[PDB]
Amino acid sequence: KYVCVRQYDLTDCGAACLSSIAQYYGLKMSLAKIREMTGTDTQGTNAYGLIHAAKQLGFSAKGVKASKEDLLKDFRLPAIANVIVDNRLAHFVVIYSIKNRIITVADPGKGIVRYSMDDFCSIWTGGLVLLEPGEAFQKGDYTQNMMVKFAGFLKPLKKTVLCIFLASLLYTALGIAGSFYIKFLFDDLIKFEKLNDLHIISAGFAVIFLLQIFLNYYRSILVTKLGMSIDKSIMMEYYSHVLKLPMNFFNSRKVGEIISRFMDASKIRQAISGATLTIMIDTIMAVIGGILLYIQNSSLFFISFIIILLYGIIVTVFNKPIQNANRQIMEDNAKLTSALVESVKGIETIKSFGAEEQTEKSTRDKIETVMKSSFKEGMLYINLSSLTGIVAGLGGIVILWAGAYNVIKGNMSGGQLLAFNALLAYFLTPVKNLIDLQPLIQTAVVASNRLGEILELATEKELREDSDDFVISLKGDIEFRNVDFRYGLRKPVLKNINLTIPKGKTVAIVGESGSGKTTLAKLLMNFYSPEKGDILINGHSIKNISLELIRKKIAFVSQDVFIFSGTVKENLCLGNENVDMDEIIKAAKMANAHDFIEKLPLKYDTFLNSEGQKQRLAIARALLKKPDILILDLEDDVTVIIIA
Amino acid sequence: KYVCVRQYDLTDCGAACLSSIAQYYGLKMSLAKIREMTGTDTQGTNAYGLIHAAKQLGFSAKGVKASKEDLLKDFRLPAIANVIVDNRLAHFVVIYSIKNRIITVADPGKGIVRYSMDDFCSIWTGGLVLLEPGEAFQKGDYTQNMMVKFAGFLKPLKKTVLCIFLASLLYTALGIAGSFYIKFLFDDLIKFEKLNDLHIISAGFAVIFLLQIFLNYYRSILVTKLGMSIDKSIMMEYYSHVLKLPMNFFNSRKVGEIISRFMDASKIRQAISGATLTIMIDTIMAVIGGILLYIQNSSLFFISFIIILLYGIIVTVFNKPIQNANRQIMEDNAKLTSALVESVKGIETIKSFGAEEQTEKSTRDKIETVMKSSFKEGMLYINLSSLTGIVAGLGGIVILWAGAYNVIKGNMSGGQLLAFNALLAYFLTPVKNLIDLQPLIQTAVVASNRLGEILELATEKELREDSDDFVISLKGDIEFRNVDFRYGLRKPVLKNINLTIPKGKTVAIVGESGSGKTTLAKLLMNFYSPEKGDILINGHSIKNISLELIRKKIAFVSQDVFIFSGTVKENLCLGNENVDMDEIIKAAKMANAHDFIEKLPLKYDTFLNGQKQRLAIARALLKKPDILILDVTVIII
Repeated sequence: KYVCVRQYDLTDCGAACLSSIAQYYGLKMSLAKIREMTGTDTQGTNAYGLIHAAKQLGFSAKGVKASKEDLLKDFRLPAIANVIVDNRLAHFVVIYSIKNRIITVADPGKGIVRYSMDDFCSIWTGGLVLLEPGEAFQKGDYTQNMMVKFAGFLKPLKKTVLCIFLASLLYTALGIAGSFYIKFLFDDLIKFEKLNDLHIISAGFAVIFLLQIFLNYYRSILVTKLGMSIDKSIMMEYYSHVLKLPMNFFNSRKVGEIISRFMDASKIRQAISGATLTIMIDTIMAVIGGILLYIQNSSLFFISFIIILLYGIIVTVFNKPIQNANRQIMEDNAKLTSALVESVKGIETIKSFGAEEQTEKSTRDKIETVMKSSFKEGMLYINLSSLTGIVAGLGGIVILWAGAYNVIKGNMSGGQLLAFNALLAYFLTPVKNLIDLQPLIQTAVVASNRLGEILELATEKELREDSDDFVISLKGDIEFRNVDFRYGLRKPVLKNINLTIPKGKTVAIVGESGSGKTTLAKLLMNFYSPEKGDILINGHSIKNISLELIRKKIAFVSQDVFIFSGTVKENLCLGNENVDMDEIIKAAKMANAHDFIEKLPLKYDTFLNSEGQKQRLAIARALLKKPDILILDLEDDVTVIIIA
Repeated sequence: KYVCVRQYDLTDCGAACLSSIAQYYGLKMSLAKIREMTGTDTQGTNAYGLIHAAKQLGFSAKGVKASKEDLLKDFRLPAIANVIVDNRLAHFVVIYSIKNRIITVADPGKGIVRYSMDDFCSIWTGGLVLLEPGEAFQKGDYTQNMMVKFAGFLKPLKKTVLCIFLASLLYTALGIAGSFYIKFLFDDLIKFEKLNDLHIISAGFAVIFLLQIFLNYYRSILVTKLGMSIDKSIMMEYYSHVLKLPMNFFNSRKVGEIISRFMDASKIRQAISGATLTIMIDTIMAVIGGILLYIQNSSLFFISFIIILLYGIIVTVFNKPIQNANRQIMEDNAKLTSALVESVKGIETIKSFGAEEQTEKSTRDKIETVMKSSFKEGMLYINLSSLTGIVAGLGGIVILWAGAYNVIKGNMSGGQLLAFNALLAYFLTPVKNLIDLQPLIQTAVVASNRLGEILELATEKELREDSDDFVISLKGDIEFRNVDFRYGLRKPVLKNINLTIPKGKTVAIVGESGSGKTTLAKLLMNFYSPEKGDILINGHSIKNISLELIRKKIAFVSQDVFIFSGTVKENLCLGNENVDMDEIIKAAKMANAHDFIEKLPLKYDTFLNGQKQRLAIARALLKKPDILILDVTVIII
């Protein structure tokens, strides 16, 4: 079926290709699991990670080189090709069918595309990964329907939904009733010259409109409140789960990558509320409108049905090219913004080298590309609007023509045609909304999957299957035995360490221009678990001790100091909740910080927020922790591991 | 009259307040021209900068009182007060009148707002600046209309505008002609059972509609092309000017303070195209439609005029609170995004200290604040929509009622009433579009002013004395004569520097200063000029030497390396793309970079998302420099 899995982020390209191949063989899995399983870092994945992850799925993976001649031969059909686009990135494609003249490749960023053989070999660098379902392969479906999971938020908000439904029904009924004002005017009042009845009936048809307006007001208020509640629920759940995820999740992804899902929550809410309400209301309203239209005249109703069918056909045809054009515009805008940012940041180098003429030329070229993509999307929109306007206006003229023909023949009256034209709104608009619901549903399904893949992950506490046991004291001799570490699937950083740290006697490890020693301290904070070996405090293993106690009794003063926008009092008391003024005073006095307090605008520095007043706050906080183990990047302090 | 000049960016509160005071006494000036004299930088300005700028502007002002709640005393009516509300990076408000425990201030970020004597005292820190015009104060209007400046981009495009105007006129005429189909249908064809003429007339009106659709297609294509052309022209002009500005413009600004100007250019394009075309077309179309409606029936035309007047009144009333709600929502969203960024970046610290619950609670509080602001704006929109819908629907019902009354009385016919209902679109909608043009014009006037403030700034070459076109050798002794410097209305980083670098010698400078030796390099590169000193090479002042030669012959290797996208061959050729590969490889082997180069696909990777230092040094040697500064005379920091 030539499965092509989209890539949610700019990095999970090899993971998307592996997921596509797995789904091609009857194994569907969440993209998050494969992403954390291929060793996807900020830079991206590689052939080794994909091969290892395929081995974890029972696939038989190999890493081979190939050329045009090797393509001319016969090998496994759905392989992975390391195609380089934009001359960088870890971009991958899935080669499905050889078809010597034209190579058909599934790209996670564009879809199923077809390249010329020469063009393909120009863009393909020879890196081929051959996947084949091995003996251990097992078909299955290991993903959850996230649309149902997010629609479960509507269960507590049932009374609001019911009230919205009832208000919509009343609004529709009042509008349908009031659409007959023109018929009553032209068939009874004007024809027979009734003046008192004209005033009485017209006044009664204005109260209906006022009730309709009030119902719309109430329903709009309810819908706004429902949407805000759903947005808050989704955002808070996502953030609460994210805050508990392991450090691998944070090290493997950027900040915007984690943050854009807050915006995707808005799309999920848009689906769950708008699509559901629109379907529920508009189905009934369109059915009633169509019944009434057929009541007035069968031929005019059939013409209206043809009009709405043509509109739906045109919209469905134009749906996907618009999405492709919008994606291309977004990519071009991102490229232009990135170029502008790098140009502004390095303005000094441009000035020194006199490269202002070529910089503006490159910016002009990128702006020209952006304008070309914008014109393509604008022309698509113009064509769609022209076609739909032709259909709508010509159908209206044809409806008036056929209604006049029927009135002349005597099958209708002067007011029945105008009543039909009035009810045309309540028939055509619901079906138009039902047809237009497609892009919203598709985009929000994508966003719901994007949030649910993360929401399926396991937090730090869940991974620690072993309990706390009975370790409450963290005072002892630290022992690293046969400890090996790996940052995902990269080269090992720490190999066969046998290290002993006494109880109190301050030590300081000495490295060789390497940051790996720093992550040694990260192995004491349980941020990562060693691949092999053990870490023990006295005679008790680190994995044996509770996570909360380990992070509470160990203080790490990282060289990357984190200061958030808050008062100095709040910045110092982070996660304590049990402190007195004297303790903070003593801690600041110890770490040369109480002196700087008096030198400021002097609102006890509780306003907000050189690299000497940021770190010193970190050591002050570390002493506030009262840690059993202190690490810097009383005798019973279990040494002070200083990173030197 | 209280002038409440608004706030273009985050760090120009004091500049905006000083501009407001200057405009109060009758001195209008560019905000960017004022933002420069105040010493504004990335962290904002202080009271001393405001006092200095006011002294330069002609005032006789004293400030920094560090006083207390002495507002009872009769001081000068307009003043500047430091405000620490809503945190932010510094904030000043302009006090205009102090009346009976009510304090009237204008806030550049919000507007003219009154709080109290008590609430203002809780935010006022006692730092007041007393602003008084002096003997040398002169009135003027030294700014200029930037909307006229950006309208000149329409001068090269006049065949397109005329074609758009003609197509719009033809489209409007065809639509007005086709609005009478229902009148011909009901008054003549249906009544007299003219079966044969009905088909012909309906076919003719279908042809008219098809011609209208074709004209709309052509006009839309032309409008899109015109808008793209204007937008690209404005963007390129702004970027070309920005690339020539001195370094004082880039140190005092942020990276994200220019992309905002690019979107400002987009908004200026939106105005210059849409507002002009809408006025030109819709004025004529509305006049014609109103004349036709009056021809059909005078009373119904008066009713339609009342409807449009009520709609205009309602939207004009609701225009401003919507803007305030949007501004508040933007501020709350910015706060929430900043909190999320800070929490995600410092996740290790949060995990170490067990502050996940407090972080979650704070994020929930900020989300609730954002939701409250969103609900306020949504309720404003709902009220406006309800009022507008009431007006529109009741106007339609009243028009039908009065038309039926007139038909019964014999003043018109049913077909005439239906034709009036058809022409109501071509009358009302142009006026609705003309009325709805106010927010667009306001937003784009703000954007045009914001971009033109930068466009008015003088370039690096403008602030230079005539270059002595005889010194082509920057090889002589480098002499610093009483060089003094400061990074803009701040503490002086260098005081009384008197050194002399010997010709052809590798010298080293150490002063225990993090930004002293780098600053020496900056002045040697003519990025900044010494305030009370001189720099000489070969007995020639640095000001008399051409800037092009100065940048061409002096190479600087900085701690941060600008490696943007273009491979390794084009990146090392950032200045000049010329010269053949033998020189490039010679200089690459010269410094540090030939071994870890061939391990890549022939130096080619056009994204460039230890080695950086090697690339920077190699690029420096490709320049064939006369004075090399590392962070032939060699200077080592």
